[PDB]
Amino acid sequence: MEIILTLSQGLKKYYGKILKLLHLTLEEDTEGLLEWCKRNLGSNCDDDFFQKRIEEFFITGEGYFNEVLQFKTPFKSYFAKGFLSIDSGYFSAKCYPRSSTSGLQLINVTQHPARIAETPGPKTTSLKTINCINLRASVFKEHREVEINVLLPQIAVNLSNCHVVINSHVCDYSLDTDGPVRLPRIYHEGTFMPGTYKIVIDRKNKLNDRCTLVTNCVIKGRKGQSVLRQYKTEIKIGKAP
Amino acid sequence: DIQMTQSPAILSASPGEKVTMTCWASSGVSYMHWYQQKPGSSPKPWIFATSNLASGVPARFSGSGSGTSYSLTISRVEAEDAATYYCQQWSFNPLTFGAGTKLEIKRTVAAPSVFIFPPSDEQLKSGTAVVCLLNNFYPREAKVQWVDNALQSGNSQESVTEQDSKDSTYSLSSTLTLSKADYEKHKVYACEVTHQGLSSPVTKSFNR
Amino acid sequence: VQLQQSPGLVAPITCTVSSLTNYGIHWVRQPPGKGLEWLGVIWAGGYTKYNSALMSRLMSNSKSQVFLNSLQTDDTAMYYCARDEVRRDYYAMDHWGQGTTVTVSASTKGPSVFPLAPSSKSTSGGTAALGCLVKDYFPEPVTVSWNSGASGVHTFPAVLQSSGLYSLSSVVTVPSSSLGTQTYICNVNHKPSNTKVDKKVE
Ligand SMILES: *[C@@H]1O[C@H](CO)[C@@H](O[C@@H]2O[C@H](CO)[C@@H](O)[C@H](O)[C@H]2NC(C)=O)[C@H](O)[C@H]1NC(C)=O
Ligand SMILES: *[C@@H]1O[C@H](CO)[C@@H](O[C@@H]2O[C@H](CO)[C@@H](O)[C@H](O)[C@H]2NC(C)=O)[C@H](O)[C@H]1NC(C)=O
Repeated sequence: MEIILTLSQGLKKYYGKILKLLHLTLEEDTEGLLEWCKRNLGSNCDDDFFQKRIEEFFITGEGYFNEVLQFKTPFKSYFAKGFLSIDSGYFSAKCYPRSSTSGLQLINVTQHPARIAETPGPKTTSLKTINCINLRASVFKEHREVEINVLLPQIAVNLSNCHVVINSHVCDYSLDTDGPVRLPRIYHEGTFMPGTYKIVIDRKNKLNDRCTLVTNCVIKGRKGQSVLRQYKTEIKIGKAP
Repeated sequence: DIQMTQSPAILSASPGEKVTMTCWASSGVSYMHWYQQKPGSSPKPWIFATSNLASGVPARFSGSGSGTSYSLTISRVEAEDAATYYCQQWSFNPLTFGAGTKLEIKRTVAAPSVFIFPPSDEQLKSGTAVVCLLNNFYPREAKVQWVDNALQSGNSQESVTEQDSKDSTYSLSSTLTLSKADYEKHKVYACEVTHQGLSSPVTKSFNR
Repeated sequence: VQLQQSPGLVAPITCTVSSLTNYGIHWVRQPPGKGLEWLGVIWAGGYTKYNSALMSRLMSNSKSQVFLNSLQTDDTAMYYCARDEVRRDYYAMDHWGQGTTVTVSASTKGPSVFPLAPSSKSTSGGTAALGCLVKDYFPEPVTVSWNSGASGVHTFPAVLQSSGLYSLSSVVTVPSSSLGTQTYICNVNHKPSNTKVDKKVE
């Protein structure tokens, strides 16, 4: 009726809850974590604790830090810096602590802007068409890899039948889940998401043959002009021919 | 609530033999740990996380198993390994122990040395009033019978040592108490010892 | 470094350790009959977890010290202090104190100590028995040592007499011509009455 969690099991559930708060996973497993916290960490593990840990890691990052994401100028092995491997067992993520520049990498979004007007556009869109204000397409034919740097993280780019690795200045991780690309979201006086991320796709695999990305390409717009435009698109990566 | 059943409860092995004992859980567990307790003193940790020996534990000990079923094995039985061994498991919350396994050394038969002690004068001077000792014998089973060629059934309290750590023998004391002027109503006192280590029943006695 | 606990009597407890700021401390009992019941743990931060069978009737440092209602006779036991070593496998209580025997019962008697005088048969030349008889003690056990530690010592289990008082005997094998030279004194300690008796054996 009751379950006791080991060091590794509790750490992975801790990481899973942190990942759920980052809005990277849709599920978590948090059974035995209260006692795992009160047994190893010594403090309560409510939503306030986690929010503060996320805040301190991704912002106000100042000095060394242990695997539990606690800083200070069992768990008494504080390492220098560079990265953290947030692995829950079901989903792994390579997260980067704050650097002097993370601040301006980070857009706010707590209040999204207006829906930009709509324009009729083609959905039969191949990869070499790059006239977006929101997109950027790079092809490395030398390593047969496709990188899709995005410049507007708020516009969503839902993948389909695809297996990608997305890079960013906050956290790099791999996605195979079909649907919207899941981006980290930090809460500190509001919701902060990264300014831009890159999506690398290995063409020379066999895993992304039937990969299709559906997004909203933004094109520039008288009587006041300056209208922003939006049109749906089906970007295919199919290396069939 | 999660009952741990260890088998066998009692086992003997000749020196240098390989032994194994099991611990069974009503529900599956991640790992099993085992503690060694030797009679009349504090328990000692012996094997933890299924198969890791605690420091100081000789390499003749090993543990194994998975799920519900775990084992402890001794490649060479040693005299110091007579003792009770207890399993306990993780992932309970009501943490629970097994009942223990008492490991005896099945050594050679050894006949008891027999000694008799009259009461001390300070005992005679109290309102209350002889001890027969059998020392360093094997096996444990012995018969001590007590007076003027007679014997009473009531009284005659028995006490037995645990198996010795070094030689694996037993010792036994029998005490006849509660005889004030009764001690003084008889003259010759004797204890008769029967044991499978003795050719004939051995009697030890004194006069006064 | 090993841990050491404070014997007693209660009606129908302290563990001395040698850091409370780093380690959880556990309680263990043994009901007479070699059994075992898990009772609880206090972690370094002070949070508690209890066995539900105790019905929340029971536990709470600055100088390395650990501190312990409606007591029943089923709770008579040897009590052990113990501590968790955290790793990738938990629990693993590796150091245990010696324990304190608790009897649930209003009587007390210090023991009487009587000599067991030698003089038996001598096989080959180094055979002799000697002893002390420790009687009348109703409380938690007595400890016996020989010559302040000076081998050959066998200390019998205590027996409950029909009076409700315990008695036991302790013996040692020695030669005998030298028995009269190096001299023999048995050292008997009963904590529940503060009784220490050292008895020369004739
Ligand atoms: C993100 O932008 C908004 C712009 O409206 C900033 O203003 C916050 O607005 C919310 C909702 O009205 C208030 O609850 C906050 O108190 C506002 N912040 C202030 C006044 O400093 C918001 O601050 C920006 N996010 C951050 C983290 O600064
Ligand atoms: C990517 O997936 C999201 C999630 O379904 C889509 O967002 C939905 O868009 C429709 C159209 O306006 C809304 O009615 C829904 O309410 C949205 N979902 C939610 C949960 O609110 C998004 O449209 C998809 N991307 C593209 C390019 O179609």
